[PDB]
Amino acid sequence: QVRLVQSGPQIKTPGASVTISCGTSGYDFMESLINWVRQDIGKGPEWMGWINPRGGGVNYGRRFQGKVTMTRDVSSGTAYLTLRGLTSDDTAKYYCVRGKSCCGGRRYCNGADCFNWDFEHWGQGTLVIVSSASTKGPSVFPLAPSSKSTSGGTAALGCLVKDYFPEPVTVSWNSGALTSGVHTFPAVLQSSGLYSLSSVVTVPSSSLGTQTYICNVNHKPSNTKVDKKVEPKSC
Amino acid sequence: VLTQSPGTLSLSPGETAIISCRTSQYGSLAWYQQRPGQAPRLVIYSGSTRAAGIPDRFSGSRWGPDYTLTISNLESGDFGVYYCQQYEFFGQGTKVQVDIKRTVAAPSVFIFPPSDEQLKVVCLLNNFYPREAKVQWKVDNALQSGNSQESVTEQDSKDSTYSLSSTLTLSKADYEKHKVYACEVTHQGLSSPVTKSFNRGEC
Amino acid sequence: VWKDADTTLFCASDAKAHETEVHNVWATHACVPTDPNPQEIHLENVTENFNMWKNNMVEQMQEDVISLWDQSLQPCVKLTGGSVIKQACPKISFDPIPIHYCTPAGYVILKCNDKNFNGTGPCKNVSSVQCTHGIKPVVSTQLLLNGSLAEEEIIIRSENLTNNAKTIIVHLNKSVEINCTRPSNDIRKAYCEINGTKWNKVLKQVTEKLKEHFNNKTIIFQPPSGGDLEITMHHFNCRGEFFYCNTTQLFNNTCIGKGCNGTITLPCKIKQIINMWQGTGQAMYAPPIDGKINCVSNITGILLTRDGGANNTSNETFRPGGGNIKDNWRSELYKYKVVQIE
Ligand SMILES: *[C@@H]1O[C@H](CO)[C@@H](O)[C@H](O)[C@H]1NC(C)=O
Ligand SMILES: *[C@@H]1O[C@H](CO)[C@@H](O)[C@H](O)[C@H]1NC(C)=O
Ligand SMILES: *[C@@H]1O[C@H](CO)[C@@H](O)[C@H](O)[C@H]1NC(C)=O
Ligand SMILES: *[C@@H]1O[C@H](CO)[C@@H](O)[C@H](O)[C@H]1NC(C)=O
Ligand SMILES: *[C@@H]1O[C@H](CO)[C@@H](O)[C@H](O)[C@H]1NC(C)=O
Ligand SMILES: *[C@@H]1O[C@H](CO)[C@@H](O)[C@H](O)[C@H]1NC(C)=O
Ligand SMILES: *[C@@H]1O[C@H](CO)[C@@H](O)[C@H](O)[C@H]1NC(C)=O
Ligand SMILES: *[C@@H]1O[C@H](CO)[C@@H](O)[C@H](O)[C@H]1NC(C)=O
Ligand SMILES: *[C@@H]1O[C@H](CO)[C@@H](O)[C@H](O)[C@H]1NC(C)=O
Ligand SMILES: *[C@@H]1O[C@H](CO)[C@@H](O)[C@H](O)[C@H]1NC(C)=O
Ligand SMILES: *[C@@H]1O[C@H](CO)[C@@H](O)[C@H](O)[C@H]1NC(C)=O
Repeated sequence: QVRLVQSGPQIKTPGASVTISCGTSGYDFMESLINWVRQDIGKGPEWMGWINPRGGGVNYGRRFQGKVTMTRDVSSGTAYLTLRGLTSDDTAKYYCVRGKSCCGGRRYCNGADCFNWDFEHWGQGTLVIVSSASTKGPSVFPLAPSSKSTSGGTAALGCLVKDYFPEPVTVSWNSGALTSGVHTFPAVLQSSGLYSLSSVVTVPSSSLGTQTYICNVNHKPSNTKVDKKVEPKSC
Repeated sequence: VLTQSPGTLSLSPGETAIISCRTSQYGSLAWYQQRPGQAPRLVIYSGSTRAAGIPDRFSGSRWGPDYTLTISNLESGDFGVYYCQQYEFFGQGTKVQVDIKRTVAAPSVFIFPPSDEQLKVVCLLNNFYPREAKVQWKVDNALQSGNSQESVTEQDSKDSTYSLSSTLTLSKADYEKHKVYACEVTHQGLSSPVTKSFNRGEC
Repeated sequence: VWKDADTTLFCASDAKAHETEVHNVWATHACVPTDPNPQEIHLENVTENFNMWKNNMVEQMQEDVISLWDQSLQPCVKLTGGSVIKQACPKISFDPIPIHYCTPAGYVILKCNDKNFNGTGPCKNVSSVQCTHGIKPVVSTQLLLNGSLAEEEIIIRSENLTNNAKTIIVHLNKSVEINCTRPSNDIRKAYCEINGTKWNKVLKQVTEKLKEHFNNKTIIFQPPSGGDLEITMHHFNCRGEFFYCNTTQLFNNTCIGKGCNGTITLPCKIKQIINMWQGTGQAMYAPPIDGKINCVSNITGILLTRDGGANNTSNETFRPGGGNIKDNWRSELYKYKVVQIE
């Protein structure tokens, strides 16, 4: 049982500072070096630096010099990473990692004695977004179906959500009654700095003017649940 | 210091994926696996030593400077991007793409105008195959780009189908500007490229 | 006929039975007298592999020095693992003495006599001895003090220089004195003096060696990027007092590209609150004694870390480090290993 538990995701303004934690348990926190890695999807993983829990010794990559500080709390057995002067380039997901152990039950061990690079243990990661503004509230309009009931086929309906953060958002239909033919598309990010997903569902033709459809959109951090009604509109 | 190749492998269950990685330096190498949205997972370390809980299908090998990772009998659990790693150096990445024995299909013609209204345009491609698809926007009977992002639900589970959501975003003075919002859909299992119908002020 | 082996060693020393000094007291009860006529046999046409980074003699000395400090340098207050320990904290007499490590019956110590031996690999001039040379158990960071010097060229030791996570040990071939003093009558104010001419000459020779290992890239020294004061500063114990010294001035690149060839004086501070090198908690001691506190030592080594990165610049940067006290012992025991007879 060697778990690395990182803190939650968060958005920040261009210039602020982020301090993300890395909870450790199931191993003597003092015997392993702790690394930090940055992954921006669109590119690959990048090693940022390691810190020795013993003395507090750090090795910052030259690319991250002055933008990165790594501390520790020997009491709780926790590593930390604070980011200074945030820019849009700092928009990435950040992992805390350590390699395989080599101590094997010795009483006096140091993380610098093991190999460290055989990264076996990763955290779940932490999203850090540097874009202007914060907000959090959601907003959604109904998707319009056809305009005339099709002879004997199936129509398409849904509701498109915009401006929401963080992830994820749960979207159901008819309070969970309708589940067939449903497609809730994954989260796409605009250049603004927030999210906007889409949800659709395939239903029979002669069911438009009859059965009502209510899509339930929910995201917990800003505490908001929505009940929207879709219907063929003014024509 | 590290050069991984190729960038993308479009392969299928049963086939054997080959991922190479040439190094300027040399020494101990590890191979990682990143399932979409998840943290990387150590697969091979110290060159050829298989990590704990890794099936026999994965194995590491060397011949000179070009390190290789061969994966026998692919499955959808092997989908994702892989990286090689010397110490603190990682490779560019090889995006291995899983596939399904599904032959071909045809997407579903659907478009929707904005609500009534949000101003206080989405093109749907339902249950097609393969993952490869094309989407355009012909507002003003003219091309549009940069303002449209697309989402794709990975292959379905019953009929193994893909679905696409093309979202064309505009502004308060660009909707009422033109009288046309076309989205054409081209696909492998299609005949001739044909658009739908739209029109504002009328439905 | 032998094989590499581990066993519990014993220690020998010239501790004085009439001394109250803490290293002497410890050694009188824990070590035996030395041999005035020690035997050493050189083995003709014999080659051995050594690995200083995996030498259990190092682990055993660490256990010993910890035991010494645990019995002696007890603090007024000890904060460890959430508990608070208060006890008497009298001033003591403190001055490290040389300790020999020796094998019991059925075992012996092989010694590498290759002058330029880096600590890992084959050795062509091997001898057997019962005891190591006399090692003073000096605890310090950044700078190695009162140790043994390299017999020929300056030597760089690392398990793998290419691996930035491994600490680098620089073994000097010429000593540089460091003179630290707290003048008689701010009771915590001190300073260390270093010959700038000798030091800048010697550090550069170290740079030339580093160039030999790093394909003639530019070698740059920089201050520590972070951590506890015990690591970011040159820390050591002088006459029972814990000194913390700023070494910023020691690694200045400018003077060997002028007007530097003078005396270098580093600002120091005596600290009452310390992070124990034993790795446990925090310790509180009484204020420094009165009068002139002076320790003159030889700098005989340097501990460095090379910056990591995805870089490909024309410079390699090294910063003073340490904090793993095992490295101190490694620097002295590197030429020794235990083997089992029969
Ligand atoms: C050091 O690294 C080199 C190359 O990276 C490798 O060939 C060698 O085996 C390593 N040696 C040790 C002792 O780690
Ligand atoms: C090496 O030692 C052997 C004795 O075992 C001796 O006979 C031989 O001459 C030596 N080799 C050289 C080159 O001196
Ligand atoms: C080998 O050791 C002997 C005696 O200890 C010494 O005279 C000789 O110079 C050494 N050889 C080398 C190459 O250091
Ligand atoms: C320091 O070096 C001098 C000569 O280099 C030597 O006489 C003295 O014993 C050394 N002091 C130590 C090792 O404590
Ligand atoms: C120390 O070694 C350097 C080279 O590393 C050499 O130039 C110098 O002469 C040596 N000093 C001695 C042997 O006193
Ligand atoms: C030490 O010497 C051995 C034997 O030549 C060599 O393989 C190794 O790379 C050297 N290590 C260093 C740090 O110089
Ligand atoms: C050390 O420095 C003090 C104060 O500057 C001085 O009195 C003393 O003579 C120095 N010691 C030596 C050996 O030069
Ligand atoms: C300082 O070093 C210079 C130049 O090497 C030398 O002339 C002088 O004796 C040194 N000072 C001391 C106190 O050793
Ligand atoms: C050492 O002294 C310099 C002098 O300017 C200072 O900038 C630096 O912060 C000091 N470092 C420590 C660790 O006290
Ligand atoms: C290094 O030498 C230069 C040239 O005299 C000097 O200006 C600089 O302050 C020195 N670095 C220090 C004292 O840290
Ligand atoms: C080094 O040795 C001298 C005398 O040999 C002593 O006064 C000094 O305190 C020693 N240094 C340390 C750090 O123990």
